[PDB]
Amino acid sequence: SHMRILFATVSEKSHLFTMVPLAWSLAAAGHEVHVASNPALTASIKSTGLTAVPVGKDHNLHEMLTENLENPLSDWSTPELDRHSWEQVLMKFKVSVMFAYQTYNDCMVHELVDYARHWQPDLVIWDPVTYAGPVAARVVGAAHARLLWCIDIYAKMREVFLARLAEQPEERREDPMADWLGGILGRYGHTFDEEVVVGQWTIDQIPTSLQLPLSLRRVPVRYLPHNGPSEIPDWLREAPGRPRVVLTSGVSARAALGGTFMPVADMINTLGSMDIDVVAALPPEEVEALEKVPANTRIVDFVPLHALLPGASVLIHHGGFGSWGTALVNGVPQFIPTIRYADWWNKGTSLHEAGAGLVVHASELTAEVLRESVERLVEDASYREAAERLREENQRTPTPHDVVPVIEELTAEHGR
Amino acid sequence: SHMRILFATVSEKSHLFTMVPLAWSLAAAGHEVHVASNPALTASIKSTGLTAVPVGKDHNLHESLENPLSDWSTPELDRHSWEQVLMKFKVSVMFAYQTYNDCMVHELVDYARHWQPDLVIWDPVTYAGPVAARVVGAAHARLLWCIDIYAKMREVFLARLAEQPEERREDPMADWLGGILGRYGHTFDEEVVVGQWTIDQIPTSLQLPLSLRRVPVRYLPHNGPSEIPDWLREAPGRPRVVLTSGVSAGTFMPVADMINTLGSMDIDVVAALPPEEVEALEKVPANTRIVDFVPLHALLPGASVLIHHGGFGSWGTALVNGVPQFIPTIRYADWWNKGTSLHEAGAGLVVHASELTAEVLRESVERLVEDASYREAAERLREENQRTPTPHDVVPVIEELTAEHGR
Repeated sequence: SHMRILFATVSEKSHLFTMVPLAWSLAAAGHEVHVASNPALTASIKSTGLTAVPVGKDHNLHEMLTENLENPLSDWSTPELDRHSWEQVLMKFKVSVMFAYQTYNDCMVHELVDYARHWQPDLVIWDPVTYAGPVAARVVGAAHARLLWCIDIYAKMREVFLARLAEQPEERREDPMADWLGGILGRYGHTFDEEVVVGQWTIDQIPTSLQLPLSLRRVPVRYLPHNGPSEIPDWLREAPGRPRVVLTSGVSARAALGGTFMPVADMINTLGSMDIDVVAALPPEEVEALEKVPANTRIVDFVPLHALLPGASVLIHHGGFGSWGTALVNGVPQFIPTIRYADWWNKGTSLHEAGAGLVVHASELTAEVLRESVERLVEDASYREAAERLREENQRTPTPHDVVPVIEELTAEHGR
Repeated sequence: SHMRILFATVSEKSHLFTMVPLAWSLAAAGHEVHVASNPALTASIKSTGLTAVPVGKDHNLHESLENPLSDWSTPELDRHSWEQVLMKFKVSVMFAYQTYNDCMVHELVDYARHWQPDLVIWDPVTYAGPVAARVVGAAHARLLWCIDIYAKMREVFLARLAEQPEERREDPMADWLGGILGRYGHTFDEEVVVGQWTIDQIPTSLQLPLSLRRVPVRYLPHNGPSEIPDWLREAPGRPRVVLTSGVSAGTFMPVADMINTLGSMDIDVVAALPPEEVEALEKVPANTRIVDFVPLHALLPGASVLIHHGGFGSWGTALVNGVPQFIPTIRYADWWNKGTSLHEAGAGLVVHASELTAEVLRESVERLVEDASYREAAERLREENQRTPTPHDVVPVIEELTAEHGR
């Protein structure tokens, strides 16, 4: 019967939007669903229809990032024993905890624990780098599960870490994740456990065929596009004269694209010279950039990506899940010029190896590569066919609706 | 299989919010759900997480409320001659339904032709909805926020129509909607008035019995964009009394007089009030907190009384929280029925707005706080709601009915 369910996410709109269909599935089954994050994300939560719970204070991650992306210690794209000594994987955990996880989470973890103590959720569903979530859950005995937008490099890197940890003598064992999260749990009289790192189970929006196999309790769920507040405009109605090519700087990540590789304006100009229709979703920032707007190019601040991608031929993006997933469910071939940050590279590579799209490193992106890649995805039918196979795989996955009872049972099993 | 589902509502946020949980239930099952209304409501739709489709132009309804011809509170044969019920349909079509719908009906038909929804779910006075559905052969159903005075008055109307000689037959609803349908080459049918089926958020025990295909569904509060504030955490020292003007709100007792009465009582008061009635007050009593926004669903747990005009958001949210209601209201829409249904059940109190005095306000609140029979009856209705299938549970029913009745 009736549950209180707390969603927890770091203050990224892009992360939040991946959680909205599952949150609404649970609300639609009669459960109370509250979404907690830093105050900066309150307005975004409120536009999802879901109840927002602002917790703690805003953090400095964006200043830290812009003032300094892809270096070997931030590269979790190849989480394999073969490529990690103990000290390499330990160092990755040390730096990811210090720079990313603590910045994202420490600003709100105590306030989240407080809210959980007051509200007493039966279940906490957490974005996979929102480790404040399982801490708060554990303190109040709630069941808790990750909800994945990601190729699961996090749990896979953890597996590598634990294999190497087991090879060390007792005195040389160190775990930055256990120190950090165990420290916080200790202050509330609770123990650390490995389930705070990977959840009691994992609800996974990545199609099984493209996901890394792991020793987890895994609940596959269908990705349903939610790209933030949307309306269908009048101009959308007229189905497309020639191949439609869509380009997003993303939903975040706009303002951390290095600057140091091929500019937005150069990409627009390349696409401007092609026999296609271009729709470019660009932020006021990079909109000021451009001298001309090509004849074949329409520019938008907001577009409902899910409404735009039906019938489109190509989506060009940095590997964010909103874009990746929405193109996937529409069977649209993807071109992903990106970096080894988060799982973006894996998002590109997974499609590339399946023959459903193309990945290239952002640093290697030229007008010639852009043009040739788009041409190939338009002309070579093998791309659409492979994309269509992935579309069908998504379509066979149980919906949020279908997994509601599974989540209910798992909560009963693992919670208070 | 995967459906395109078009929600249609008149441009009232209060109506829209009643539809949001069912819309999201269907979206969560993998269906595409678009919500169409006049452009003024696009911002509200977008804050629900649902995809908005602006259609047509904004209307002049805003630019006399309780009078006998607008009173559908007692839709009974016994109280309606043919000419009385005919006149009610003539005036409701001319003044309310056409104003709400004619500004967007053609644009909605156009959108339906383009998008080809399998199913249209319509707010019960959004007759543009079933017109658009019928034109494209879609299944369609009403989603009710209301004690169903609309379908009940229609039943009275049809009983009296059948008593008339052929020459004296007249149907303002058929003329209006049949006229529009005719221009697109389609027939009028009675199902455009009551839907192919009715999805009903009113607990069965409080709803008027009708000859309809009826799918009960649990009301889940959605009161628009909400956040939980810090001050809510401190559970209540004494009876909490909540007062909403609603989304409306003046020749009867003013808001300022109500606040002053409640200000003198041994209670905590939370008053959700709009800009100009906030300026209205000289003092704010010590026991009174004033808010522009409060998430009613978060506010009403542990509250003792909700005072409101009979809007469904308030009514339903108090109902699911087991909170006794005091409804000083008028015979507009189903507001009076919302009050009287609770009154007869012993779960709250209704009074006509014109009879509201400081003495009646004080005494009614005291009774709902002190007499435990009110909380107990409210709690029974809470439990009745809780036994109703959720939007989640009725998704398959809606799928099957769409297959049965649609293309």
